[PDB]
Amino acid sequence: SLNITGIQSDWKVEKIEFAKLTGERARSAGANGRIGVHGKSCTVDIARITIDGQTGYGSSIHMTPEWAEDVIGRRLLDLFDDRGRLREAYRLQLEYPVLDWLGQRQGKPVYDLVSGAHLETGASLVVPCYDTSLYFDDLHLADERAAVALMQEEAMQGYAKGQRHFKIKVGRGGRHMPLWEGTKRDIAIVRGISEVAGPAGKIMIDANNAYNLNLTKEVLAALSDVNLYWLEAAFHEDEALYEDLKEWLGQRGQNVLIADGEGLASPHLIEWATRGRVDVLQYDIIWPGFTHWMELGEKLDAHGLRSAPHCYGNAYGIYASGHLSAAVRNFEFVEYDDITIEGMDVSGYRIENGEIHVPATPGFGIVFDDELVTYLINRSGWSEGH
Ligand SMILES: [Mg+2]
Ligand SMILES: [Mg+2]
Repeated sequence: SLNITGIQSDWKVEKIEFAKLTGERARSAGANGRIGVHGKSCTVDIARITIDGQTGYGSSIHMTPEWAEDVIGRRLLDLFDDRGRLREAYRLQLEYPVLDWLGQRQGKPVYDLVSGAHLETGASLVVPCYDTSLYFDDLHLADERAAVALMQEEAMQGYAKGQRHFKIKVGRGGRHMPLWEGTKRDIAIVRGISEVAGPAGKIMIDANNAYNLNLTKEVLAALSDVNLYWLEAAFHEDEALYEDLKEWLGQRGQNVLIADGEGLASPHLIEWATRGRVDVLQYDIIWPGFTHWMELGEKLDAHGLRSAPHCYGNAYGIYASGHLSAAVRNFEFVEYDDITIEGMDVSGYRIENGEIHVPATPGFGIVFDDELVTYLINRSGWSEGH
């Protein structure tokens, strides 16, 4: 659904440059259900592409100097297929710098270039978001009251910044705490954060597969008074288990969506979703990526299914995810982590009242510090072309 009618055939890839940018998230992220402390440090691998004397920037992965050497000289148009879709071989390495480039050259935000029927030209793009940063930051505290207070204060930091919806890590009893104790702590923490967000705040819980079906049912029942919007990764996806869970929720009149799709997903997950076992699909916004998601999102829309791309671990993906919502009707939320990357100015985006306002400026609306990136390319990155 990309508009590529205005791409001249004389337009060629002149130069490809690469650098890793670094920074930090606002608050160090602790453990989750399956692994240890995530930390405070953040990076974003970036490529700067030069086509017809103009540059575009974006996320770039799986690219080597040798790989990029072979792309120099090519016509932009030959990277696309007739259908208007960037070819598979170029997506992970180049889709973002290319889309940004196209927006810069055409003077349009990417969302305008990939817009679908549900967003009419000229209207501001405002997308729902949630605060994804509520990890197991309480583990060093033995006292439940203190643990709840600490997690409430973390949610409040988000609320103070304009967040209204919160995704809370649960599954403490899977690995990090004794089973029963950790499960009681999960419940106390979720109720606690519920009180910060208030009755209109959507609460998501993510167990990172630390539960089984019966632990999940115990937790859902305990939280029947919380405004639980969705349950994510209760346990590794399994059609029989989710069918059972959906029937149990149905009998209770408990309206909680099932979300899944991150990491090494079941190859049949979308099929299970079309049969009604899973409601929200969560493939990563970087890999498989944006071009993949535009196609997938249309398919899911047709099936009446929901999209919520995963973004954790790459600040750039937050902003990409925002633009993707213009192409996907049943887009749910931007997964938001508060991160400062040196040289990557995202002040064009704003969080207000549980939504992220996407700027109407060209490409992805992110302003990279050209001189800093030039320095980093020299210092530790690389360059192909001239
Ligand atoms: Mg998750
Ligand atoms: Mg899963």
